[PDB]
Parts: sequence; C-alpha cells; structure tokens
Amino acid sequence: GIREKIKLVSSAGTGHFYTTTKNKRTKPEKLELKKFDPVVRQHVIYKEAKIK
Amino acid sequence: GSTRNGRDSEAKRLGVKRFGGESVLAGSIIVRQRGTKFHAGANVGCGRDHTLFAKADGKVKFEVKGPKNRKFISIEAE
Amino acid sequence: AKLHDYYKDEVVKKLMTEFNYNSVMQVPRVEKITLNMGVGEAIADKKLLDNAAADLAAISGQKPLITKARKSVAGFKIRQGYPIGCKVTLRGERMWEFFERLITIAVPRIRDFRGLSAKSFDGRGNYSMGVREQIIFPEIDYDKVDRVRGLDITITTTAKSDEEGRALLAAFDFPFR
Amino acid sequence: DKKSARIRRATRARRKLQELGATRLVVHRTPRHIYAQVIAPNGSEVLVAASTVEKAIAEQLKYTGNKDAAAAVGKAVAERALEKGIKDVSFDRSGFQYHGRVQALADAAREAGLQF
Amino acid sequence: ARIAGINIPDHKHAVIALTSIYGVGKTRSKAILAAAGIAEDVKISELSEGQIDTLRDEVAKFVVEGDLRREISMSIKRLMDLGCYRGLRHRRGLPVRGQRTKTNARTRKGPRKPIKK
Amino acid sequence: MLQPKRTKFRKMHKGRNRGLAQGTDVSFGSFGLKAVGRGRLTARQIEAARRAMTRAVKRQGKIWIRVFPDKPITEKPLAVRGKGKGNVEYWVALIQPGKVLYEMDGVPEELAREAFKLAAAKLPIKTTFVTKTVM
RNA sequence: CUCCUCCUAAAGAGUAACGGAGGAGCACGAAGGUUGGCUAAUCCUGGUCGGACAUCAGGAGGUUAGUGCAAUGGCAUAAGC
RNA sequence: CGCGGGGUGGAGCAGCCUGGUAGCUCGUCGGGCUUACAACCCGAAGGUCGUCGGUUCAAAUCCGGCCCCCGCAACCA
RNA sequence: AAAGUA
Ligand SMILES: [K+]
Ligand SMILES: [K+]
Ligand SMILES: [K+]
Ligand SMILES: [K+]
Ligand SMILES: [K+]
Ligand SMILES: [Mg+2]
Ligand SMILES: [Mg+2]
Ligand SMILES: [Mg+2]
Ligand SMILES: [Mg+2]
Ligand SMILES: [Mg+2]
Ligand SMILES: [Mg+2]
Ligand SMILES: [Mg+2]
Ligand SMILES: [Mg+2]
Ligand SMILES: [Mg+2]
Ligand SMILES: [Mg+2]
Ligand SMILES: [Mg+2]
Ligand SMILES: [Mg+2]
Ligand SMILES: [Mg+2]
Repeated sequence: GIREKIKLVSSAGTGHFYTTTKNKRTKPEKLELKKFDPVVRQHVIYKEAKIK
Repeated sequence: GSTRNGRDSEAKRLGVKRFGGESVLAGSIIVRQRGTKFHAGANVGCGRDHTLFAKADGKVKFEVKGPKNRKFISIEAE
Repeated sequence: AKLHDYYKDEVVKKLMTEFNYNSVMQVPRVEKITLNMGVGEAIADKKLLDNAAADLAAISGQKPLITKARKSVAGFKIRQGYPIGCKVTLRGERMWEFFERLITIAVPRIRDFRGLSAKSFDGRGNYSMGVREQIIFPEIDYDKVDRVRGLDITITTTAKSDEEGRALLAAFDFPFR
Repeated sequence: DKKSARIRRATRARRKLQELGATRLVVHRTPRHIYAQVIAPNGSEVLVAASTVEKAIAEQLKYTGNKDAAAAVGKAVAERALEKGIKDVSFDRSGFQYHGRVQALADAAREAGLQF
Repeated sequence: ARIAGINIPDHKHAVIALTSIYGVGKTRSKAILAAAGIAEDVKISELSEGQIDTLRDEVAKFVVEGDLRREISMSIKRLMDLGCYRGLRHRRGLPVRGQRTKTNARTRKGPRKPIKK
Repeated sequence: MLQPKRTKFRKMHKGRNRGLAQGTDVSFGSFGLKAVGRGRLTARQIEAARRAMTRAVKRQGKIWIRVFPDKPITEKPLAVRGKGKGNVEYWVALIQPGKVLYEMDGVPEELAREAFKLAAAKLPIKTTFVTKTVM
C-alpha cells in the first residue's frame, strides 16, 4: 500500500474537493484535472492538495 | 501433521435467473455469468460484470445465431 | 529511373522469351529493397545506434526506422522494446537509384570481391547479401567514420522461385560468381 | 486481403447500427465508381440507391471515380430518399476512411437534406 | 588514396604509404615509385588522380592483398594435406624450420601453459 | 514396476469401478489374457505376471501389456487417527470385465496358454484365454 | 481463523470434513474515456559482425499467443497491440 | 513424526534476504631468500552454489518435492 | 625489535 490518499481541491473557491490516491514516489508532479464542481455547477480545474 | 489446504471462496450464485418464455419487466436480470457465455441480443443489455438484463418488458428468448454458433438472449415484446 | 527504364524496355521481353509467360503481369518485378543494421551494441551505448542510423540515412537517402526487440532474450541481455536495430525500406525511384548505385559502384569496391553467391536465395526468389564495411558506399566518408559497420541488403521480388529470381537479377547484370 | 480487412473494419459499426435499429446509408467505393444505398433496419431490403454505374448520373460527369462524382451520387441519393420521404439515416462508411470521396458524398447528402 | 582495394595514409611519404599494401614492402614500393616516375618523399595527399591511376596498374602488376593471402593459405594447406614433416609441424603449431623446442619456440607455441597438477 | 513419469495431481479420489471394459479385442498380437472379473491390479501384480509370462516363453515372441497403473493409492500410517489425506503408497489399474490385460505373438498357442496360466496365477482377478478374431 | 479461483457438488441455486490444489491484504492520471488503425505463438529458408536464441526478408501456421498479478469463465465487432 | 535452521573452491566460513557469475582465511602450485628446511616475500590457479522439477527472457537466490546434518518437541492418565 | 631446526 504505497499509494497515498490526496484531495483535489476546486479552483472555484467553493471548498469542494474530490479524493483519490497517488504514487508520490514515481509521479511527484501535482495532479491537475478538470472536474465538475456541484456548488457552482460547472466543470473547472481541480488541483492536488494534502488529504487531511 | 497438518494440511496446507482448507481454503475456498463463497459461492457467487451465478446462472440463469429467467428461463426461456418467462415474462419479465425491464431491468430484470436474465443470467449472471463470468464473461459472455451468453451474448446480448435484441432488447438485452450486458453490464460491466457481463450480466444480461432486460431493456424492455417481454418474454425471454434464447437462440443460437451467427457464424460462430454463439448463444444469444433477447426479449420478445409482448 | 535509369534501371527502371532498362527493366521495362529490355528485361520484360528477355524474361518473357526465356520463360514463355502468357502475360506481362507474370514477369518477376523488383518489389522492394530493405537495408538492415543489427546494432546489438546500442544497449551499452545508445549513441552507437544513432551513428548507425546516420550512416544508413546517408547510404540510402532516407530516414531510417529504429527497430526494437520483439521479446526479452536472456542470451543477449535485451528486454522487450529495447532499440537494437535500424532498417530502411526502398521502393520506386529511390529503390532503382540505390540498385544502380549498388550494382555499379559499391559492389566493385568490396574488399577482395570475387562475385556474389548465387545460392543466397530464400527459396521464393528473394535475394539477401551482407555488406561487411559501409565505406564501400561513396556517400560515407572514410575519414569521418568512428567505427566500421556492416549491413544486410534484401531484394524482395515478385518471382515465384529461385530460378526466376536469379534470372531477373542477372538480366540487370548482377555480379554473380 | 484488402476486402477482408475492410469488412473487419466495418463490422463493429454495422453491428452497432443493427442493434440501434437505424436506417443505413451505406457507401461503397472503388477506384472507378462510387455507390450509395439506403437500407431498411432489417438489413435485407433496399429503399433507394444511386451510383455512377447509372447512365443518368454518369452522363453528366467527366470521370466517375472522383470527388465530383461522389458529390453527384450523394446529392442524387439524398434527393431520391427525400422523394420517398425518409429524412433520417445513419451513415455507414463500410470501413473506408471518412475522407475524400466518401466524405464528399456524405456532405452532398447532408446538403441535399438527409439528416445525419 | 585508394589502391588495391584498401586505403593508404595521406600524411605520409609515398614510399612509406605504399607498404601498407599486403605484399608490398620497401623494395617493391621503391620499384613501383620508380616505374611511376614519382619522387619517394612526396606525400600522396598532394598527388593528382593522374598519378594514383598510374600507381594502381603498377600495383596490379604484382600479386597483392587477397590473391597473395589465398596463395599463401593454399601453399600451407598443400603442405598440411600432403602430410610431410613441414605439414605435420604446421598441424601441431611447432616451428617448421628446425629450431629448438626444448626452450624458446614461444612465437609458434603462444604463451606458456602451466601443467595441471 | 509401471507408474506415470509425472502427473498433474498427486492424489486422487477413491471413485468407483462400474461398467464393462473398453479394449476387449486382441489388437496387437494373436493371443490374449482377458479379465472376467472386476477389481484393481497393482503395479507389483502386473510385473509379477509379466515376469511369469516372459520366463515361460523363454523371452521368445512378443508381449504387450494393455493396462497401465495410473491411479495412485494412499494409505494412513499405523497408529495415526483425519488430519489430511494419507500418503501415496502404490499405483493401480482399474479393471472391468472384458479388459484384455496382456497379448502375445510369435509363439504356439499351447505355449501361450501355459504362459498365460502361470501369469494368471499371480493376479487377484479371474481371467480367460482369448484369441484374435477376424471381425 | 477474513477475502478470491477450481474440484468434491449428484447437468438450476446452495451444500460438510484437521478433504484435494492455488492465490489476495494491490497496481494504474494511464494501465481510465473515446476516435482511427492493427493482429499472435512457434518453426523453416536466405542474410555482416550474429552464435540455439537480437534485428531484416519470405514462407508455413492459425491464437498452440496475449490479458498489470491465482484460477475459472470469457475475448477477433477483439476484452489483445 | 511435529516445528525450525542449514548444504556454495581441498578445510573452516561470507554472499542468499530483495532474480542479472560468488568472496575471506588456511591450504595447493610456480618463483624468490637459505648450505638446506621452516618461517618470510612475490605471482597464479582452483567451485555454474546438496539433487531434481516449476516459475521466469534470465535461479546460488523465489516456489515445490527428495537426500544428508543440526537444534527443540514427541505429553496427561 | 624479530635469527627455529639439521
Ligand atoms: K517472392
Ligand atoms: K630441433
Ligand atoms: K633458456
Ligand atoms: K458444481
Ligand atoms: K486511453
Ligand atoms: Mg467458487
Ligand atoms: Mg606491405
Ligand atoms: Mg461417480
Ligand atoms: Mg470407464
Ligand atoms: Mg450446481
Ligand atoms: Mg443437481
Ligand atoms: Mg443442508
Ligand atoms: Mg451443513
Ligand atoms: Mg469446507
Ligand atoms: Mg495464504
Ligand atoms: Mg477501436
Ligand atoms: Mg501436568
Ligand atoms: Mg623438528
């Protein structure tokens, strides 16, 4: 179980986040994906952050 | 002494749930299977675990069709 | 182009008279010429493959394609997908120009040349030969070579057998022994 | 074999169209000619057809195997389909790339009125 | 700078450069240069092609490179398959011209092979 | 002592032994020893009978063995109570009535009969002498 | 000692034993979506170094390959590349 | 029998865990110092890893048997 | 400082 949990935080400022996992040793670069924010009801950019 | 065996997994209750000629409602599971021993015909869908289910109300029909003599399940509208 | 015209203007009738073909489409044709370099030392220094590819490009006037291992082999310390060769496929005008150059310039410059073997046929009318040193090609400068390198030349022909393949090759005055 | 390769290429889309129960606009291309058929969902009855082997179409073309001929065939098949009152089909490229003559035929059919 | 199927050095005098051909030593190189009418102390880099072509046929007058190698191999093979004393010496790798073998003979025998146990 | 050189699995279910045999004709020689009864033939028995036969004919003619001991038999050691299947100890062939067990050729019929009688005396199953038939 | 696959299990499901055999406690932002394209193993023959086995060409063959990892059921319209 | 640990140059012992030719000491061989030997100095060689199978492109190594050795345990009535 | 034997 080397993969670590991470959150993807909305760039829309709503506080909405998705969660997933990541192999941080092989892919140190931050994950960035366009995902649907149900608060603003639009697809926006989501960026990796710590899980908490 | 002792044995290195003694393990098994739970039974998965696969198989045919609705046989030929049975009247079914849309959504009903017709067969549970690993992979496509039976293939989806008219008004039948194939789920992610290869479950065949009715897409319309009607009667279950099994047939053998095509160049490979494969088994298809369809739903005849009633 | 010169050898293509020579083919279409003498070799067709020569072969038709020789083999009593009922159709011109039955005459053997030179389908393609493939040059290959098996650079098995690139696993230690990939730059050797780059130099070999540059040499092949200079020889053939075409950009070579790097060829990788089909499967892992323990004997040669290669894993599947390791780039270990380079090849070039010549068709049409490029094929004919290279054929003329090889016949009239490069082959006579072979060290201790005494004719090519007539038994180097695969059984279906295709010819394969090995060039030990690339310097026989004038496109390669003997002073700038960092390492001697050979290659394989395959002439793929639409002939049905070795006799027809060798007849077609000899109609171009191939330097057989 | 080129024909077997193209049939293999076309099979998945044809099976999808049959499952959907769509009326097909099937195109066939050769170096000399191009053909179009509108085929009923059962797959065994032809509703309308048009090609460059028909005199009424080929007499107005310089060459039957190019993009202009493809466009003429597309327009003709669409006009005949609209005359029969069909208006709704799915394009079946039959394993040919959606490009060139095939695309020109499709564009002509769309312009003439077929909805796909 | 290409004679008899090989490449000769360009920065050296003609007499020295010609000896790179198998079958051409100092004496034959001097004879070839005299026949061609070229000085011995001129580098082949500053020689026009109209002199290399006159060197080529003079070199071809002799038996050099692959032909000489084939001839030497043929003579040695003839000795070996005749099976005379010289042929047996060639077979066994021992000196063939009656040199001592109790010591020396290392050129023919290779490096020393220590006895095993 | 016949025994498979290798097998997919080490141990086999006991199973049962119903039915009539397949392989009821003299197929390779001229004479045969055929089982009339039902049972198991151990590799040791097969080999004891083979020895008896062969010495009777003085290693003349030819002999075929039509059965092969491909079923492993396990036993539990003495003074053991469960705790898993026992250890493979020997190998058997299952025999049904009609099975041709051995065949002979290249000898007179009287000698073949004598040799086969000596062999049958080693076997746990009743047998009978048979000859090749044209159909 | 929980989970997965086969057999026992008696052709629907289910079915015990300190019965017979193997695996899991993950991996992957592509190894996921889709569009377009493609088709395997193995062997034979010819070919520089190159050899039993490297890359090249042709032939036979027809999935005997492949599947991120067990086994079973699948897979060419590929689920394989 | 059960549970463990092992088997690798002539001897004693590393490496094994975690797949990509394996080392140390003594010993042996050749040379040197000596009247000679020993001690000492210089140089060199010597094992595909207990035996088979399996996995793997590749096994001393991982897995499964088999043989030999060592250490515990094999008990209550 | 280290030098045994015949
Ligand atoms: K051919
Ligand atoms: K002597
Ligand atoms: K000496
Ligand atoms: K069952
Ligand atoms: K993808
Ligand atoms: Mg199960
Ligand atoms: Mg010389
Ligand atoms: Mg039974
Ligand atoms: Mg039976
Ligand atoms: Mg059942
Ligand atoms: Mg039942
Ligand atoms: Mg019950
Ligand atoms: Mg119960
Ligand atoms: Mg159980
Ligand atoms: Mg386990
Ligand atoms: Mg696709
Ligand atoms: Mg007590
Ligand atoms: Mg003493």
